[PDB]
Amino acid sequence: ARVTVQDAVEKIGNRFDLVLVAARRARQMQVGGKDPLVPEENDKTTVIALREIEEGLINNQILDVRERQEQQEQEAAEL
Amino acid sequence: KPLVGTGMERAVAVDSGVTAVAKRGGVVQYVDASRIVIKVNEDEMYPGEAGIDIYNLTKYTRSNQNTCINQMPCVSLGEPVERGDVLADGPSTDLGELAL
Amino acid sequence: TPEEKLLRAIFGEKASDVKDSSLRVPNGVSGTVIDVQVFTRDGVEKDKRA
Amino acid sequence: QDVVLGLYYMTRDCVNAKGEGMVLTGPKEAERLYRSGLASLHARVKVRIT
Amino acid sequence: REEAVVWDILDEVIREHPVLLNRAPTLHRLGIQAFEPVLIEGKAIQLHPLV
Amino acid sequence: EIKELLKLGDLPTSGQIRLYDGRTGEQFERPVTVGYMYMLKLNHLVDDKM
Amino acid sequence: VTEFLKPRLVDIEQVSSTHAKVTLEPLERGFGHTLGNALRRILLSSMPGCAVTEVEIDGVLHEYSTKEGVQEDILEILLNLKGLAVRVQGKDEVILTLNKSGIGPVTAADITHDGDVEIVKPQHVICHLTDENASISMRIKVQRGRGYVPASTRIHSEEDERPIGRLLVDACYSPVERIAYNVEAARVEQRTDLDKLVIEMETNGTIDPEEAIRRAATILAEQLEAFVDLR
Amino acid sequence: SVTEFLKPRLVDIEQVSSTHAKVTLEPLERGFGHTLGNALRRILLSSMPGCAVTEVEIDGVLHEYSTKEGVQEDILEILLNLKGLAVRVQGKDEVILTLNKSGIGPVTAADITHDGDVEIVKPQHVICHLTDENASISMRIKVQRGRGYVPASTRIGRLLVDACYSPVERIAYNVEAARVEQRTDLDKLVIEMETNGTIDPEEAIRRAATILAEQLEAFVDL
Repeated sequence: ARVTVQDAVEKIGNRFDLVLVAARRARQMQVGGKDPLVPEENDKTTVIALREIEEGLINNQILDVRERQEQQEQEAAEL
Repeated sequence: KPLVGTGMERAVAVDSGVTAVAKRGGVVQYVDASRIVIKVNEDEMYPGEAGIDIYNLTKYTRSNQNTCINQMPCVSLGEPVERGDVLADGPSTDLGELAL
Repeated sequence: TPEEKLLRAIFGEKASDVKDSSLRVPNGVSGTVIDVQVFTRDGVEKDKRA
Repeated sequence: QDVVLGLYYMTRDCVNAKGEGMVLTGPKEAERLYRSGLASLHARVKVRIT
Repeated sequence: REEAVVWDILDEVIREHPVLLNRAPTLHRLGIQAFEPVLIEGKAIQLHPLV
Repeated sequence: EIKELLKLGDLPTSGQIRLYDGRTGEQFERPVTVGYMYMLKLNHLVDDKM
Repeated sequence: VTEFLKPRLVDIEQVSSTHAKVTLEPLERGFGHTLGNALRRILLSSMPGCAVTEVEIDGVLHEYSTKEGVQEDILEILLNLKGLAVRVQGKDEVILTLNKSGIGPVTAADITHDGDVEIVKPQHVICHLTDENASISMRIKVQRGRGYVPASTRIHSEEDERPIGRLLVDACYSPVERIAYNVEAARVEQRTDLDKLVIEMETNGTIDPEEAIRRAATILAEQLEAFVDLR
Repeated sequence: SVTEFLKPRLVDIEQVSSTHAKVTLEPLERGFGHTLGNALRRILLSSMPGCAVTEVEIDGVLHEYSTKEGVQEDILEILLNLKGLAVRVQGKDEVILTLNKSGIGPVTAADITHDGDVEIVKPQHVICHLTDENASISMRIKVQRGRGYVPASTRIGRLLVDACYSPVERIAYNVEAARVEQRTDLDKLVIEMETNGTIDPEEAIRRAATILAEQLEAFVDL
């Protein structure tokens, strides 16, 4: 779990952009078929989001390129 | 009662009408959680009069602030009372003193 | 609505013409009923409790 | 108020307090002495501090 | 009915879910702060001393 | 007069006794003012607040 | 140096029916306060005793009412019955009966005698009848238990909808009222560092001092098993 | 019934290191956290037996405020370093170790002469340092068996060391709230204990509880 978010704010250079990126990733994990990149230790999707931010596994650029990738793969099914 | 008080407890408890104060002195003919019957002394009764004072006690009624106001008889059966003696307590009253 | 109309059609429990507006104990309050008073308007017949 | 008073009372010194003058291997031995009642919380003492 | 299972559910739903506690007059922005709730059995909130 | 009444009841005239912790059984380091205060339950009850 | 002198229950001085001084001796230095406070914390919270849990008075529907002829309210009669010291041999529940008529104090000595139930203080005034035709008749459900159990934590324990007139009484089952202990020096056979623990003990009279020391030591020694194993 | 108490179901021993652990017992009855925690704490702290360096006799030193050249610290700090020397003695209650060393660098606890019935649990324990390559440190150390903490002030050539007999170095306990089936009033006992290395923490808690149960076994009913 998280008691202070200071490690995530050092990777994402703001608190407001941190809130936005973590809300986007937590909405991916909560309503959506996406799976966490860290072991879910009985945490809610907000804390799993912040723990993925803290480890450097997720930021706005990674989220954007992953969206581009899954959208291009879903559009690749031209049949 | 307060172990430390100022002496105004009795005045506050008696001058408020929460308690039952003997109008005429006498002897407690009958004491009961719902009423006190006082046999008035011969010195204090008028001619042509039964000479008995009945005090009906307020039991478990609602105050304005939804608390319980309830009068408990203080005297015992047969004991003598005087004019002005507290006969039944009120809410927040201990033997005629003000116990908040 | 049509869905509960079908629900009435399947199970058959016809809804009642009356609505429960009874007096209930407020939540959190727990105690003893110590008095009941019934005030009936003159002309209204008194129930067994009154 | 309570916290400041606790930390002030703990961190004061008394002159001839119980257990004055001994030399301790560190903070853990000081806690041992205090809890064992072998030294008072104000005894001026010599502690090996890292 | 407050069954015994809704209390386990309630322990689940508040786990990492902050709540905002506010004491009016909110004179400055520290008059609203978030906290993770710990379910207690009283009827009074237990506010940490340092805040 | 309060100290004279405390002496009459065989009490410490300073109004302070030594207490012991209930959980650990060890004596509080200073005498504590113990006595009888007349407490009042005020009508601001947490049942009516929550 | 690795062996300890173990205490024995040396002396039990019965100061009163509800007072005692139990001497535990010898105690190696340091074990006086360890044992004394462990035993005090266990005695003061965990001793079993019987307490009145329900009352059923004859013509009474609820506590906030009065009976005619009785000087007390029904609520004051319930508070007078909550302090009924009673010890029950063999059962865990027994329904005593109190029937009484005429003027006078209804004390605990008017409770109808059972064979396996002993009223410790028979002078305990329960109520006062202030009329000669007045009569009280009630059934008092004494029950065995531990600690403090309020009636609002017993409104759920209901096999069936409890009748109107069974007045619940908040049960304080603990027999001990006050525990003190002193740790004095003892003199044992060429040794001077041995303590002696005098547990001064005040109860409602419904538990034996030796039996309560036995129960406290047993509760402690069976709670220490999770540490002696430590798996 | 009225004699059945809750006993700890969850026991999470967390070894933070070889000589420092955190035991967590849950759930206790309400108030038994403090009963058990303080009883075991008093026993571990004051009554648990062991062996400790009690006295030292150094050749050229007469009292703790004397001087010694060749060693880089006061005799006070040598006594402070011998106070922390943990040692197991198998057979006896009194052993005299000997430390004779000249050279350059630290004199660890591996420099003590090897007795047959003495185990130094940390041979790299720095006692003092030697600085000049012509001075020696030569002392007769006196390991004695006892229990608890016996400071040298009570025990008043030789230089008395505070005898830390008990194997524990720190013993703390917290009592937190614990719930079982909507009974939140239960206790949870978190013991944090560090020993000096002679025994692990779990053995120290086991030995303390054994000492307490053996004090009680004259009143207990089985």
